[PDB]
Amino acid sequence: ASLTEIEHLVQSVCKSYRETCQLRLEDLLRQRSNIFSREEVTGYQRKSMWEMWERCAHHLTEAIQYVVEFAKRLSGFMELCQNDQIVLLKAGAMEVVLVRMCRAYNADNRTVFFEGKYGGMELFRALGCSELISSIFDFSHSLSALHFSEDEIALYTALVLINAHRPGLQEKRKVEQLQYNLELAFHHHLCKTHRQSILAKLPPKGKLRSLCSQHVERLQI
Ligand SMILES: COc1nc2ccc([C@](O)(c3ccnc(C(F)(F)F)c3)c3cnc(C)n3C)cc2c(Cl)c1CN1CCC(C(F)(F)F)CC1
Repeated sequence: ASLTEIEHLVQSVCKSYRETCQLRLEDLLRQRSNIFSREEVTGYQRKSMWEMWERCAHHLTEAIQYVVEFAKRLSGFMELCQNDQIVLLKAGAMEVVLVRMCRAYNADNRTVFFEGKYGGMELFRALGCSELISSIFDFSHSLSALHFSEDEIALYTALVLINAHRPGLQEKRKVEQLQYNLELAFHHHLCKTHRQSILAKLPPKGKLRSLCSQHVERLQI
């Protein structure tokens, strides 16, 4: 694994994310002024849990679609066997989406972009998952404090997908080979941008899975 190869890997990863990030970001930052009025927030709270769960379920499904496209555009990922690709996506797709969401989170007023405007966590009262949604707002808040950059998100969510310790793989050493090169590109790029400091400030990652596995009680696919 040469150096210019690692620099290519970085650019190759940052372009894949730019093409599959779902929302441009400058759109997100621009609309931070577009906030839900107390009346609009009530319209969301009066919805039933089934109405809200369906809306959200449709957002995740669409989000996960962009993550698969992101994975599908990663060099090396397509070279894996089909079993590994499904194993990795089936385990990491959701975690990547949780990390991607921090971009829609505005730490100024503790609101997230949701269907055209920004709202606080009281917007999802109908789901009945007060604690779960609180935890997500904390996570997104932690990542926003770092001023996570587009390329940092692209390299990091790549390291969330390409995890050689996922159970079910059968060409493990290939995922390890790929996982290390994405760590090299991540570290290398952080050096070029004087951003080695965000490493210690990153949430572990067992918590990233903890929000899913520990707090998820899936009843719809
Ligand atoms: C705070 O809670 C949420 N906040 C969201 C923020 C943005 C988007 C959104 O889909 C989105 C916006 C920007 N970027 C992303 C991406 F990058 F993440 F893909 C997604 C979106 C919104 N409005 C539009 C037009 N869009 C596209 C969906 C969101 C959802 Cl569903 C939820 C509720 N969830 C959370 C996790 C779930 C769990 F089970 F895991 F707990 C269950 C319940």
